[PDB]
Amino acid sequence: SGFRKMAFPSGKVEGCMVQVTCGTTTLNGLWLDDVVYCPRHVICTSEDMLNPNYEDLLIRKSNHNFLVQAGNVQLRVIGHSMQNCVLKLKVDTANPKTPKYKFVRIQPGQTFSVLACYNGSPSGVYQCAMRPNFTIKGSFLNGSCGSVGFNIDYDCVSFCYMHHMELPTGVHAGTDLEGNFYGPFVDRQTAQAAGTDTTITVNVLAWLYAAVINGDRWFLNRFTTTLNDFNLVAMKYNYEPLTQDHVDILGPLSAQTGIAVLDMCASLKELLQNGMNGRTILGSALLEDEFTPFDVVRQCSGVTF
Amino acid sequence: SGFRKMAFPSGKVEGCMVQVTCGTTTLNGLWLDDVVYCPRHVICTSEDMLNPNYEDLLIRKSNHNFLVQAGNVQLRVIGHSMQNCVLKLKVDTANPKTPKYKFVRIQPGQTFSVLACYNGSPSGVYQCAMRPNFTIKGSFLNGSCGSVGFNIDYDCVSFCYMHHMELPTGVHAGTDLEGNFYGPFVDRQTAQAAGTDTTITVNVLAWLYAAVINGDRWFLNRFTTTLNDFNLVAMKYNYEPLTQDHVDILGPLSAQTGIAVLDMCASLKELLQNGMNGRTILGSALLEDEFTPFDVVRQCSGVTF
Ligand SMILES: *[C@H](Cl)C(=O)N(c1ccc(-c2ccccc2)cc1)[C@@H](C(=O)N[C@@H](C)c1ccccc1)c1cccnc1
Ligand SMILES: *[C@H](Cl)C(=O)N(c1ccc(-c2ccccc2)cc1)[C@@H](C(=O)N[C@@H](C)c1ccccc1)c1cccnc1
Repeated sequence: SGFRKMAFPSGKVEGCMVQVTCGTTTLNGLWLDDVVYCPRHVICTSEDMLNPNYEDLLIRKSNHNFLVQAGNVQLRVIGHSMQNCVLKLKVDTANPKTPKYKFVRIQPGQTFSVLACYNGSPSGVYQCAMRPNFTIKGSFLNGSCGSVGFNIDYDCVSFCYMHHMELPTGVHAGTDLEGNFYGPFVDRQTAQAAGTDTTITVNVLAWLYAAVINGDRWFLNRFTTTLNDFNLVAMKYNYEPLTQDHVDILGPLSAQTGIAVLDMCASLKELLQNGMNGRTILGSALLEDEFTPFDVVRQCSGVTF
Repeated sequence: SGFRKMAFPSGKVEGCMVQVTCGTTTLNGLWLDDVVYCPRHVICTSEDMLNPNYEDLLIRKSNHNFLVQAGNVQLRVIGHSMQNCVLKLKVDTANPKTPKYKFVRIQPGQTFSVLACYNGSPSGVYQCAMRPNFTIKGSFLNGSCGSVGFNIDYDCVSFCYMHHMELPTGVHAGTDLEGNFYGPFVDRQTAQAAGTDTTITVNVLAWLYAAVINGDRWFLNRFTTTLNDFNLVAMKYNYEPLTQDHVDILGPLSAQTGIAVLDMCASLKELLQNGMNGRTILGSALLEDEFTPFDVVRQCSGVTF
């Protein structure tokens, strides 16, 4: 086996993607049971971008102002409400394709699969991670808003993200499916700064385990260290602090490789201080923080869905 | 928009994945119309690996020796034949989920989405490329054989690859859907060498265009060059020769960025001779040859399916 950025299969989420129009504004919705979820900025116009009062704009709006197309079949809107930054369009028909599902607020460092969508039509799927500045580094164009992030455990889709906007820096902001934004971002045309983005320490260590398990082991050295002393070095290279929970979570990988977590910390510390010398690990000249310990175990144990 | 390794949505291929058993041997099949395709090495045992005579082994085999499970529903095998290195199991039921489809022999340098499968169940999807040594650098474990590679154009799935084996080097070999292997590899337990793997020049230039279009433009320089003179440098760094077809194919990207192909060749030549200095392009410290000019235009123009 090699090691790739691997998304979950996207079949169960394709059957939930719908087109939502209002005015000239067409973005993607998510149709679960008899409710279609999308970003509320659908109700905004060219003028209202700097300072929209969404409450006022939604007073001007009725069910018929909302065009839901699932493929060619138009859906009758019989209900509309505002949950934080998402619009909930109650429709006449329950999505027959509705999979078993949950909404989850994921933590910074967690990853998910994005099914990038245009006009309610899936174009593509890729894996990415909730950066520690609560931004995501996705691949989104004009029309992508409403595209969703998700994980699949057992038979159940956990929706964790809905895409709302690109920031000045060309990185992406969105909400969970209760429409609370990840991070400090608002759905306004306003100067907003994503903060310092820091490396996901525990994820890099997952990747080093992945590299070892693939027989890619040059960076392993003769040294160990302490959390406290590794954390001193991490903080210098803008790496997130490693907790004892983080160490506990790397257990399965520790056990499977016979390499103690704190040894691997020593290998990481050396790589940070010395760089890689133009060498590569799992075919990359940089250190990869977008694989969790779970992703590694799934990809390296072979979990199916 | 950013730039990611982006697979096609995998919904239409999930509904085609089935489990094929024979003896202790369980691998994945592909169920199109009333025919289930899988690797013929399913009919082999622990002993027959060094030198199997597949013709002889298939004489010992009858329809009932083949267990096709689509989910929990078992399928009645009423037919079996050997097409090069693939087994064609004629079954009683036409797959109702069968999408519009084609089988294609793709060229070296072309890319596709792999839906990695275990026990007839999709685990994951990722993009990769037919290397110029006709190997692929995938993420496959024990049980993955029968997993397929594909592209989606319009509404039509083009199956291009079926996974058969991992080589000594941990890279992957397989066939098209008429069971002709890509490259010189045989479905035997024998010493087999994948040859020199060379960089896909035209794909790197697609990526440089992608980087520019994302506003990532440091490596652009004041120089131009000729094919002949760029090709002299490529061949030194084990880069595939660039043809005039390759230049023609980079047209849309040339036109969209206002940067002449041969200027970009000069930028590439400099990067090869000087390295990157610890700098990155589209968030990578290496040069990426697994995006075609099409992949870039899809991801950077926003094509849907
Ligand atoms: C949505 Cl289809 C879209 O592609 N946008 C976009 C997002 C949000 C709004 C908006 C928000 C509040 C009130 C009115 C309108 C409009 C469009 C593109 C986008 O996000 N552009 C950024 C620059 C933007 C930020 C803040 C306000 C307006 C625009 C877009 C482009 C590429 C990738 N994702 C999103
Ligand atoms: C298929 Cl599920 C599988 O995972 N294999 C595998 C492939 C081919 C054969 C085989 C071929 C001809 C006759 C008998 C048996 C058996 C198993 C794993 C694999 O390919 N192992 C390599 C080392 C192998 C090569 C040649 C002959 C036998 C084995 C495998 C493991 C990980 C990823 N992909 C495949």
